[PDB]
Amino acid sequence: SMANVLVLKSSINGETSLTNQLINEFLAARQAAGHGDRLIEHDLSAMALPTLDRPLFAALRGAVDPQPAIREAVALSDQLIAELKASDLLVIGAPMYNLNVPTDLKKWFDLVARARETFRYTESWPQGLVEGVRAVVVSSRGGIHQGETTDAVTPYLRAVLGLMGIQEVEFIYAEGLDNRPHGRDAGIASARAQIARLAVPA
Amino acid sequence: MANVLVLKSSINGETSLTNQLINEFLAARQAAGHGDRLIEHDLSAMALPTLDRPLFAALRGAVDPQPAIREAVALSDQLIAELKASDLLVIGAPMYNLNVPTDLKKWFDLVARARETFRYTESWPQGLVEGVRAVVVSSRGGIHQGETTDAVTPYLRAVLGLMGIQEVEFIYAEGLDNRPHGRDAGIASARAQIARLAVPA
Ligand SMILES: Cc1cc2nc3c(=O)[nH]c(=O)nc-3n(C[C@H](O)[C@H](O)[C@H](O)COP(=O)(O)O)c2cc1C
Ligand SMILES: Cc1cc2nc3c(=O)[nH]c(=O)nc-3n(C[C@H](O)[C@H](O)[C@H](O)COP(=O)(O)O)c2cc1C
Ligand SMILES: COc1cc(S(=O)(=O)O)c(C)cc1/N=N/c1c(O)ccc2cc(S(=O)(=O)O)ccc12
Ligand SMILES: COc1cc(S(=O)(=O)O)c(C)cc1/N=N/c1c(O)ccc2cc(S(=O)(=O)O)ccc12
Repeated sequence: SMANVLVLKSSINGETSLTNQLINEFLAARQAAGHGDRLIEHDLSAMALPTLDRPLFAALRGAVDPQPAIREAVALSDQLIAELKASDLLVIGAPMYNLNVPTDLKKWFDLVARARETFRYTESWPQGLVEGVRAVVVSSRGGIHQGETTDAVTPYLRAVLGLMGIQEVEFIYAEGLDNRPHGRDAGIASARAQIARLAVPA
Repeated sequence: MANVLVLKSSINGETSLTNQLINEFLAARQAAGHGDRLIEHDLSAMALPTLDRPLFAALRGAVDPQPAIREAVALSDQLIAELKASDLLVIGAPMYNLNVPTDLKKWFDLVARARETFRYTESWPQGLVEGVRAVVVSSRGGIHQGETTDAVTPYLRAVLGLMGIQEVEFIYAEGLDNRPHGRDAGIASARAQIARLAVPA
């Protein structure tokens, strides 16, 4: 009855990382609420994920490319698509970096959002092929953006996950960390309160 | 006259529609009497490094004697000096999985820089790039104008505004993968946006 949780960490701050700190605190809170978790942990920061270019996009679509480096990336694309389809809970660390997600997290979506694999084109809108997967997004920010137009990370993550079928996303925000005194403490405290709510639905 | 910095980011190569419409936009400007000097960048081919811990530290001004790091520090210097000396920034940014192409985001990750293009002050960090507008070329396989699924638009407005580029125009080619003539109506629409936006010099 153990949950299958795929953990994607994309911060570059190493040990100092807050989205990764809040991911761990969120994981323990799930255990502290009676959940046995099976974790596949991917530090996207240190995996050197490949970038999507014209040759790689064709092998991901079908074309024969007997390049050792391109054959290896399609293998990585398949394993990542396999892990995501096999899990119950996708937990994404998405700190705001220059008003976008971190590049390595974007590279993951580039290798995981694939036609015939995670979605398929319908006469109307693409249909997702990932079934029964929840998404919880940790996202610490410098200033505060949730609600306003300058927040691009939030509507981005919703659209790209929904394209693949994950129409269940829940955000743990930690905005306002640039204000040295209260700002950091309040945003973290708000996230830790959001954590305690989200660590219950199992 | 106008100093233009054209940024191409599509991966389709010579079949790229954004690159075609970037050209169609620049020719229509010369038709309206605008003689541009161009710095041209196909970010697909320059293999821009990814933002990581040591590079960000070096880009922030820290002493980082690492060789490969120092080169990307120079790549940020040169990429910013072009932008600061420009009059018109033209961006090709088609929707790639509801974000922008990765090779574009890496340029922003190198051009959005503290004590260079933006400065933190009490309240919101203020911009440091003066005299620059922006025209974004963005084609999409589906209809995303005005919807929540469009993050390219609010991201580009936000990240260009962060460094001071406030006037940003958008040229859209929506629903290019429709059964009847979605590719046609989308391009013809963007061409109607070509003719309007090419005038203001
Ligand atoms: C490279 C970099 C870029 C950032 N860009 C933004 C930004 O555009 N807007 C913002 O509000 N905060 C920005 N921040 C602040 C982060 O959101 C904040 O540091 C957050 O805690 C990072 O979480 P992490 O340590 O898990 O990466 C940026 C931080 C870094 C390191
Ligand atoms: C890798 C890739 C991802 C794409 N993702 C989207 C998408 O998420 N939504 C959409 O409407 N169209 C998407 N498209 C279709 C493009 O928007 C369309 O093909 C556009 O005209 C590409 O222009 P370009 O040749 O300059 O790259 C995608 C195309 C590619 C190649
Ligand atoms: C582009 O960068 C930023 C953009 C904006 S905004 O667009 O106006 O919203 C804001 C409000 C802040 C930003 N600075 N971000 C950091 C950074 O660049 C480096 C180290 C940091 C260390 C910490 S901290 O954890 O040690 O406290 C916190 C933040 C940063
Ligand atoms: C996540 O990917 C997508 C999401 C959506 S969405 O859910 O509705 O937002 C849509 C509508 C299309 C998408 N991908 N489409 C292409 C693609 O994957 C590869 C090559 C293409 C070449 C051309 S073309 O210009 O040469 O005809 C056109 C489209 C593609």
